[PDB]
Amino acid sequence: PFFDVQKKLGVDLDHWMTIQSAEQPHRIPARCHAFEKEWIECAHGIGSIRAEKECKIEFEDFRECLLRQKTMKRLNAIKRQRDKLIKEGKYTPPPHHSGQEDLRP
Amino acid sequence: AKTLLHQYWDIPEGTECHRKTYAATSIGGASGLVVSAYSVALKTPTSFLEGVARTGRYTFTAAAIGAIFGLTSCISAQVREKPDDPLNYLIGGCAGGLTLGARTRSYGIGAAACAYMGLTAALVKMGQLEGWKVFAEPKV
Amino acid sequence: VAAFLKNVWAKEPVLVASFAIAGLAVILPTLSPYTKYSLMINRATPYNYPVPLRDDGNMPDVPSHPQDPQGPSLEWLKRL
Amino acid sequence: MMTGRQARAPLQFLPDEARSLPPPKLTDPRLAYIGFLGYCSGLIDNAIRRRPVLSAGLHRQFLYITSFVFVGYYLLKRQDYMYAVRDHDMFSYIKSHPEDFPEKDKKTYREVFEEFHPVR
Amino acid sequence: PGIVELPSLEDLKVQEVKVSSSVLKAAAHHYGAQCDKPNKEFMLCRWEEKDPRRCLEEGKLVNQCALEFFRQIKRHCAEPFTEYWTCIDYSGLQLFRRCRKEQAQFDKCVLDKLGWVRPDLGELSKVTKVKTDRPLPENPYHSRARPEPNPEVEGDLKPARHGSRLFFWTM
Amino acid sequence: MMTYIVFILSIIFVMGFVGFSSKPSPIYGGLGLIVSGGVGCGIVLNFGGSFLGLMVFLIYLGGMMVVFGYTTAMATEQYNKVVLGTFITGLLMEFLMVYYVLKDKEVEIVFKFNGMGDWVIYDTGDSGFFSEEAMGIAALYSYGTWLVIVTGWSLLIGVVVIMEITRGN
Amino acid sequence: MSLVYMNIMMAFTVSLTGLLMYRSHLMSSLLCLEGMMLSLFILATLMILNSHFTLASMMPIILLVFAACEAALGLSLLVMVSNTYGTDYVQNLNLLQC
Amino acid sequence: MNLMITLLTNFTLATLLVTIAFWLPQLNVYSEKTSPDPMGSARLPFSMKFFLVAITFLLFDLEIALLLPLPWASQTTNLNTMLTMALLLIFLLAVSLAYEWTQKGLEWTE
Amino acid sequence: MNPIILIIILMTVMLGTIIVMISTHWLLIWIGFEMNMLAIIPIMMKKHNPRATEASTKYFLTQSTASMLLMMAIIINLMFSGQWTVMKLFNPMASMLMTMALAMKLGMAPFHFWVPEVTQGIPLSSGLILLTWQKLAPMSVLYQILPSINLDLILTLSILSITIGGWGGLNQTQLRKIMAYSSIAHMGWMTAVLLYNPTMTLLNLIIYIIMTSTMFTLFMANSTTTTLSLSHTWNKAPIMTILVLITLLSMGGLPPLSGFMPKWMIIQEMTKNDSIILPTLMAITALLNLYFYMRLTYSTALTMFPSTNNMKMKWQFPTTKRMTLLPTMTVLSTMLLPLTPILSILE
Amino acid sequence: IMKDVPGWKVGESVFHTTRWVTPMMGELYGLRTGEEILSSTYGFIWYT
Ligand SMILES: CCCCCCCCCCCCCCCCCC(=O)OC[C@H](COP(=O)(O)OCCN)OC(=O)CCCCCCCCCCCCCCCCC
Ligand SMILES: CCCCCCCCCCCCCCCCCC(=O)OC[C@H](COP(=O)(O)OCCN)OC(=O)CCCCCCCCCCCCCCCCC
Repeated sequence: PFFDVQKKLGVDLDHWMTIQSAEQPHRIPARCHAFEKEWIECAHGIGSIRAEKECKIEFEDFRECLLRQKTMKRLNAIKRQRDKLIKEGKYTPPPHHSGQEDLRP
Repeated sequence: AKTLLHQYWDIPEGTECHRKTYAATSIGGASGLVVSAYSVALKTPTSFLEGVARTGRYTFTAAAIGAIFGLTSCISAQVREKPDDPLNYLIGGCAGGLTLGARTRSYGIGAAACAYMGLTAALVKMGQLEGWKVFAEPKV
Repeated sequence: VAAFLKNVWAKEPVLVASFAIAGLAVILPTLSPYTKYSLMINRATPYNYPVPLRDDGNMPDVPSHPQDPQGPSLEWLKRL
Repeated sequence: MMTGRQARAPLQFLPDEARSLPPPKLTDPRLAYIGFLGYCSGLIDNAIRRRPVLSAGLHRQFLYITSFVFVGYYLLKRQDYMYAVRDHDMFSYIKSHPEDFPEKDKKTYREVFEEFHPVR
Repeated sequence: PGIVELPSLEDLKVQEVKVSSSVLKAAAHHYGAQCDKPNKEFMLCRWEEKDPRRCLEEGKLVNQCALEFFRQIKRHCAEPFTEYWTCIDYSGLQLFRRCRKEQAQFDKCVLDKLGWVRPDLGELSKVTKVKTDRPLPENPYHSRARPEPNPEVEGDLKPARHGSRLFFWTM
Repeated sequence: MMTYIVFILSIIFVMGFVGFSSKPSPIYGGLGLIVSGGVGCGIVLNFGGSFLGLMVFLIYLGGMMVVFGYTTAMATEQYNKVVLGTFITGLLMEFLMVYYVLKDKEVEIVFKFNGMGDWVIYDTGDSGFFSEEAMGIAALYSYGTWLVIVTGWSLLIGVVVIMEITRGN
Repeated sequence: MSLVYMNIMMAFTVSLTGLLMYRSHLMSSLLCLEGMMLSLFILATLMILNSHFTLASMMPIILLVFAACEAALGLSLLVMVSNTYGTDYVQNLNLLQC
Repeated sequence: MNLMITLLTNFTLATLLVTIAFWLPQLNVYSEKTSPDPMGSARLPFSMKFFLVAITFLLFDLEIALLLPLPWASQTTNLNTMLTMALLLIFLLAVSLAYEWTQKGLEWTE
Repeated sequence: MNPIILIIILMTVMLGTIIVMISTHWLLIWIGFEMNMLAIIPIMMKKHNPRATEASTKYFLTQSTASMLLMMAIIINLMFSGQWTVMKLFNPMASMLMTMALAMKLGMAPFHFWVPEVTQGIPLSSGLILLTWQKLAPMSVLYQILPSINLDLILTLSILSITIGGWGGLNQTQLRKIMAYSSIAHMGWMTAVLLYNPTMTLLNLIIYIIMTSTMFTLFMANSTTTTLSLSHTWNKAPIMTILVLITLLSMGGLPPLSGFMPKWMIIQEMTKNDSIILPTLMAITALLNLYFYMRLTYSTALTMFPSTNNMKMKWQFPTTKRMTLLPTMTVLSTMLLPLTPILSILE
Repeated sequence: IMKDVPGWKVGESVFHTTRWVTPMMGELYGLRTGEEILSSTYGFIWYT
């Protein structure tokens, strides 16, 4: 049994912590505020069964923001190809990627 | 344990005796290994040698039961030209029960195991034929 | 009630001092007139950016420049 | 099952929609059976404490019967309300989805065919 | 999925405000007072569009206004400002209270040369209003269509037909 | 190799966990747990959590493992093959996992893990004139009223419980 | 995902297998339990700090407080059984088989 | 960066001093000594008092860990709530101390 | 033990259970669990004998392991979802860890090894508190997370619990161990019917709570902890023998008693989802629970075991125990079958 | 660099949306030397 005492009484005992996109002190944003907001605006009011299938792409984007497996895999592939081309000797790194750029500001 | 059951049921019955026997032996050996693991956990042995002897005995008994059941059921399906028939599985179950009696070296437990595991194997065959569900998914 | 305080202040003065300090600490902030000053000093500290609002046409109160007369004032903080 | 129904207005014994339903009568057979349960509990209470069963403490047995009748009346009100909600949701879902609940083509027995198995 | 679009390297090219942190801190109040309109326009565009590629030109205008502010400082009040940011730059935490005298000298010099008045306390932290001509982003989160809600409850509640319909119970 | 500092610290953490989890003696287990807690606090500090790491040093090590070793000194009177065997095999699985991680830059055991250095996940922006974790902890007295109430009640009840069960009557 | 997550999961698994196989003493079981809590602390703290979840930064403090109260209760129980039997061995806690 | 350099320097200076303090009289060849506590072989008596004061310290240390973020928390806008929660926490500290006091918890190590 | 300290500790146990029931945050679920366990430990050690400390030690170790597994599942769910709302879980590993943590807290087989020893080592009132109140919170948490529960795992745990409970209770002579194995079998039934209709689980939980409370209250009323001391009751108070006879018949699910209704509705629910082998197996296995219940009724009510001489000295005095609510739960656990459609109030 | 591999799109976003996402630290400094990586990521934490 889940007795919703808080909704019956109007108190707010643990809803402030329950999500990351909630009211945070000093208006500090999280890394995945937008993705979580979009996923919540999907799943609200349609139940879990419909929300598990209807706009799953919002949840995939949220999970990709959270854990970042695809970005890590893409960086791994790019760096592996760069290492292979560097060792076989047909790629020269640019000056700005070797610490000789004298950055903008 | 999910892939062992599928690889046992992927072979058509009365077709490949060796592969069916091997799949049944692997399933039996896995069950005997589980039983032996729980036996050496809860009932600790006197030494390492007693524990490994108990493990080998239980695993070999279960593997022999599985091999005998699979070979007998497949042979009976081959001879009778009746692949979809629970009588072949009843014969194989009684053969497995007689093997269990031979391993424990007592006739009465072997005869009781013949009757009960032949009935159980027949029930499993009827469930495979009629599509009975044991862990049924929620539907309503 | 009156001789009890004298006896307990002659016998355990440390506990009398502790309880008196505790009572002062628990009844004084509800009585002082400077708590509201702490409230509006803490709420007037600019931690993050004052993001501007797009001028639709009806905001007489919102200034168009920091030196404009309209807007919150901290002269009370400068004087106190 | 019905938590989506009992989720917008939580922790309510009887919502405001329940008052549109007929209340149970005070001569309800279920209410009379619950009063009999209360009387039986009063008699057991007399029996376990070595009192005369049918004579000792008539006020105690009356309070037993009254308490059982009160709690049973409110439980019966809730039960009737929840079965009403079940039927209401069922009929609304049947009416809202006519494609999934087609009208069965009823046929008389002169057209249908049934195999005959003789008993001999 | 899609291909992320980036501006070309010529579009990111601008001449910079090549001054240190203490030089920026010494004239921070006058920079906030004098160059407020393009800064607030850029900040409104930034908080509304949520995309730096849509605020590149406003940032360019911010750079131009800051550069003209420092050119106007250099024309008339180079020496008192130089002393002020020097004594600001000596401090480890870069305190404003260790350099009150040079601050007053710089403020007086720039008041009688350029007519500039420094803001008081709380003035630069005010929320202002911005008149701009670029239209409001109607969909800045790039959100797609929301799922349709379930049908709700309608109609009066009626008693159950033949009661519970649980086995033999007639209620 | 300096970009892999948090990874190396995590290796030391899990190695100390293997060492103290082999149970050689309760006091040596306490020493290994103290070392592992120090290395884990180093991990948290290198990730940016100064307050949480200093809580680990102040409360876990300086305040609680003292009680554990203090109780260990009041029992287990002062003066194996199994301990060495499990320590060796735990070191073997650990270094096999490290080799399989670093050879292919990807691994799967239960979840999928990536073998690149863990500096990639960091945030490119600044937090302004405050630290985010300190504000999050400081919001306990303003937001976490209920959390404060239940935690304080549990602590007082724990004092009462400990006084109750050690009396013997 | 990241790598230090894998190392903290493996540390938790090592401490769990240490707890779940007693050797001789109850104190070693308590040490394995508290190492499990420490691994939970590190994992949750790293996730919360990397995710920039500001309001979740109070959670590891509450976790530490509650599990240290748990450990105080466990130490009291260990002291009670040591006073009963003269040692904290787990083979003396076998009266309830019958 | 500089902090762990300083930590390593302090650790290696301490271990250098300890190594010289140990192994320098080891180079002396003084003598061999046979040497054949007031209690000879008595078991350590288990005292509930020392364990009780240890556990009381641990619990008060936990409530100290709760009390620690007060200087940061005093900067909140909700000052009434923060003041009430702080006073409630220190009042719970005082109540636990008083319960230990009254039930003879602080007895013979007062 | 002080009456006031006992009152505060009991309200702390109920406060922990309430905190688990009403909260929408996983950390608050964890906090309520530790508050409940920390407060209930001194109820077990009320008498201060070595058996109580041994039972308390085993209970503490099991609950701490289950709690650490629960925190692991919560942290994994936070890692893979970024939130803490008590609802369906977003990882199969987190779901498996949480399901096994709740199974360890409930004492279902094969995590059942702590239940009979712990129940034997503690008094009858604390054992009643444990086996009745401690199971309200894990079943509520299971009631909140059913979209994420693996069906094979929970059904395996259920059938294992039922078989192991029946086979374990076949051999016992102490009443507390019998009650523990009976509890294990009933939680097997409750989590068997969980994924199809949790309202049936709530109904079974309520009926089992009432029946267990009645049996334990009769046990402390007669101050009996063994089979033979219970068999002495016919020469002291035969009305109690009649009450334990009807309650033990109702505990076995024999119609028309109120214990028939939970398994009747569970079998009704399981056959709607085309699961026929499992309800038959569970009924055939519950025949074993009926067997040792009927053995108890043989020893207590339907025969007259020999008594001793001092029973006369016990005849000369009346009872003064506060048998609280004993007639009410005695009536409610036997004659509630005609009010079977009352289960619609739990939906 | 990414030219020899078949089926590789240069600049393909990993997300299903066209909303701007704040770049990772490994997305910016991933193709540079280790000294700049150390000075950017651990530079503030290690600073005294
Ligand atoms: C309400 C205010 C806020 C309260 C919360 C914050 C409190 C802060 C201080 C925390 C103190 C914690 C410990 C308190 C222990 C008190 C009980 C006690 O020690 O009683 C015993 C003592 C007599 O000593 P004895 O029995 O011999 O013990 C050996 C030591 N001699 O007994 C005594 O010495 C008598 C102690 C009780 C009477 C003290 C009266 C003090 C009055 C001061 C003026 C009024 C202050 C305003 C508050 C109202 C106080 C009633
Ligand atoms: C969806 C459901 C949600 C939740 C719904 C509500 C659930 C209610 C669960 C009730 C659980 C009861 C737990 C056990 C009793 C608690 C009170 C207690 O502490 O009793 C023990 C106490 C010990 O005192 P002592 O004197 O030491 O006793 C030894 C004998 N001389 O005192 C005694 O021993 C005194 C002797 C008499 C004790 C009688 C206790 C009866 C309690 C159960 C009543 C019936 C169940 C509740 C109503 C129906 C709920 C479904």
